[PDB]
Amino acid sequence: AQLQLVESGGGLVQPGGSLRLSCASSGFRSDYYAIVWFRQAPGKEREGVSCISTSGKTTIYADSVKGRFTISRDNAKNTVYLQMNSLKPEDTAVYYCAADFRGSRLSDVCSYSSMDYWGKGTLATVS
Amino acid sequence: FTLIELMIVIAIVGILAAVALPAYQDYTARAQVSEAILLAEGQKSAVTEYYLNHGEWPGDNSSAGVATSADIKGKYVQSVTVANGVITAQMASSNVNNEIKSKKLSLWAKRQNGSVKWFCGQPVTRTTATATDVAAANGKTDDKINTKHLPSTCRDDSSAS
Ligand SMILES: *[C@@H]1O[C@H](C)[C@@H](NC(C)=O)[C@H](O)[C@H]1NC(C)=O
Ligand SMILES: *OP(=O)(O)OC[C@H](O)CO
Repeated sequence: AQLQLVESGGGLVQPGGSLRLSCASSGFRSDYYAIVWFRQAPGKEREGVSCISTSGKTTIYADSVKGRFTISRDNAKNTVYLQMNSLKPEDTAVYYCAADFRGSRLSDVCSYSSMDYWGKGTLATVS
Repeated sequence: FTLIELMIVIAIVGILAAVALPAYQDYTARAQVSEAILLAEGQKSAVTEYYLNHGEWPGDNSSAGVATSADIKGKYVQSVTVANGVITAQMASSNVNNEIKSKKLSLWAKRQNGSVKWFCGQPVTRTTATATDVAAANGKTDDKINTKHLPSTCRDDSSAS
């Protein structure tokens, strides 16, 4: 039941701009995993940014990113999109997408916890 | 007797042959729904263990400890999911009774001061893992098992406590 997560869309952007990160999951039951976007910056530990549940109707965002980041899921394309608006210089980091096996497609709960699979990560920096 | 009597008995034989049948489909649906009741009851131990050891209802099959929802399947049951400590069993869409095709039943528990009361019946939804109340799942489609196809001991309402 191995799952492969590929992150794309990262790159340079100006302050106050808009960015989109796509995490594509390929596997047996990719539509059974809650998708969590973490970020890691040089000089600080990994922290979660935004988690989307398997059902997709429950989304949680970090306090520093609440109101600016929006997470959405497309099971037909098997990809989770994270849209960042009004990016700040403190957001210069590498973003990883991770899959947590929820055991249910209709799961309404997701949180930053022991993730089964991790993505390579994309460098998203603003200057 | 005469020819009229023979014709009358032939008509009576035809009546008996073409006699209407009772709602045996409802009883067969109850028998098949018993399998989903058993499958849902199987996950009760895991759900209760998680609730007791963590103080909140299991959000889904993952931390409930039970298998994947699509993997908990029987002859007439296609899925058994866990949602905020509520075990919902959905029957198959084919090779089952027409009255319970792709229909769902529920098993939910309310924590009392002395015990944990388990209720079985129509689908219910718990909004939060820490919530102590349940409500009817949704209108949507005909995903609700009719009370005709549930045992009289498995027709508990959402408001029941
Ligand atoms: C098990 O379900 C719990 C409801 C959930 N808690 C919250 C607050 O969502 C917990 O994260 C789950 N545990 C694991 C390991 O997935
Ligand atoms: O949520 P669950 O694991 O029951 O899966 C729903 C899907 O319709 C097939 O099981």
